Amino acid sequence: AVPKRRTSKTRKNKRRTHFKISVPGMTECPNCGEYKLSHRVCKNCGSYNG
Amino acid sequence: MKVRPSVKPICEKCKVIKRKGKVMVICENPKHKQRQG
Amino acid sequence: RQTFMANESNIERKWYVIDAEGQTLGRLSSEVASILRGKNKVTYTPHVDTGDYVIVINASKIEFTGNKETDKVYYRHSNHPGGIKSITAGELRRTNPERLIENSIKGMLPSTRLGEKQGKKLFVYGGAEHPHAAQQPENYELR
RNA sequence: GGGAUAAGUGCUGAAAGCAUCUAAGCAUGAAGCCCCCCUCAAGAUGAGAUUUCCCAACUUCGGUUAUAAGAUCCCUCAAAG
RNA sequence: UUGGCACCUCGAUGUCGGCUCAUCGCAUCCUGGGGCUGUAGUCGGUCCCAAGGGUUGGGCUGUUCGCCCAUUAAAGCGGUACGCGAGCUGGGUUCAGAACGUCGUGAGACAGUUCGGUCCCUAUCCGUCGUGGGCGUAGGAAAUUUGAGAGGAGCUGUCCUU
RNA sequence: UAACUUGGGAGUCAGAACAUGGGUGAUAAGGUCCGUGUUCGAAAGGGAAACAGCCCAGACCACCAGCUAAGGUCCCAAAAUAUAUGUUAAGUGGAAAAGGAUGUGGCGUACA
Repeated sequence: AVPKRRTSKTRKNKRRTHFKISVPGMTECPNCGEYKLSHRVCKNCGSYNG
Repeated sequence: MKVRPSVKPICEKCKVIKRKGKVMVICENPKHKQRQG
Repeated sequence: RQTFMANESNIERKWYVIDAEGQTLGRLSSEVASILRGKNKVTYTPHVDTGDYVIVINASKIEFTGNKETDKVYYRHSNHPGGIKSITAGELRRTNPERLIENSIKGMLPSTRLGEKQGKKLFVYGGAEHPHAAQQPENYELR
């Protein structure tokens, strides 16, 4: 129920190994020129050209 | 077959022998066979 | 302070070929153990490996004394409830003669990280043909 | 079904001129022992084997870049979750 | 099993009987293999070897026990803090109410009964059951495989013929 | 090599195991109560695999010097796979009794 022992820094930093953030899938837009999420609509221009 | 700590002849015909590290009495009458002496 | 110390820049390890044909199990494993540890060299160092390599041929022809071929049994547990197996020394010589001499010599070595490296310098075969002729092994007589 | 055994029954045979399953030598014999039947297994660091696929350009670092055969990002789904 | 001792725990190691899930010993209840009989046969007695698998459903009491009804090839005996409450029940036994018998001048007590009466915790570590990411296996890859070593399964009735 | 007297200041009044002479209990207890010695308590170091009380032995400090005690010399693990003469075949050695056996040694007193 309650922790018997406190957690040390060595043990705490190993559990947070996989606690990472993801890099989105972004590519340069054919017409806007800015970056864009694949399969989405360019916020800068508004063109998809599917 | 009688398995007893004390094995001794019950008649004069019975013979005492030792085979495979066991004291065995064998008699011509069937009831007098004994073992584990 | 003038005591000599051996390193991995001046150590020489050779290859031996011992024959187990007609030899006592316990009295042959105690001698091979000292060779694998380097207890026969004048430059012995405790914190480094200095032994040599040993090859055992004709393993299936080892010898026992008395009734140890039936009374001596080997146990092993599988870590499961009631999972304990067993096998007699006589039945193991006829199936896996190399595991019989391999485990008998491994028990005469220290159970450390260096002792596990010294136990891999051993090679056991049931016949007289070994594939390590390239290493140029030299015959050795037991003392 | 196979291979060795437990308690048993034995076959020859002396120690002990006879007897005796044993002390050397041959057998027979349990739902039990090891196989046979079903599933998982090379992190088995002792890391195994087989078939096929890819294999060039450089300051001549005893190196390096980008690719190749392949595998993903993302997207439409399930017999899977 | 009932006791003897008082060595660990009183700034705290929760009871009896169940329920759910099991494990392990052999001094073997059933099934398998054998002597000897005061063993005709069909059925038994006693003793040896054998732990692989099995070893019911109800009535009466809070119960263990124990008796009874109907079955079964058989309804074995013991250990694990009398297995098990961070898994669960609260019917008995140690709370505060009330009553009877008994004892006490009395407040009250049982060598006894009766009705009623709060069971709490979000899992840090080890352990256990599932499922992923790294690196290694001396070039980088896609498929098909050997099996060192582990796990699972092991029971038995009644008819017919000879 | 101590002992005794006078004065200043204390602590202690829960003890334990082993050997040995006894009571008690059951010629039970790591039980309990007395006599005597040792150790622990307040004692490290080596041995008994681990193990305050058992065996050897009492650490002022430093050294990559030597000889010994208990206990030891096949391997883990420092030292004899030493020498001489005998016993045991059971894994005895490395757990126990009353009883039962031409198992096998040593020293004495015509049998099929």
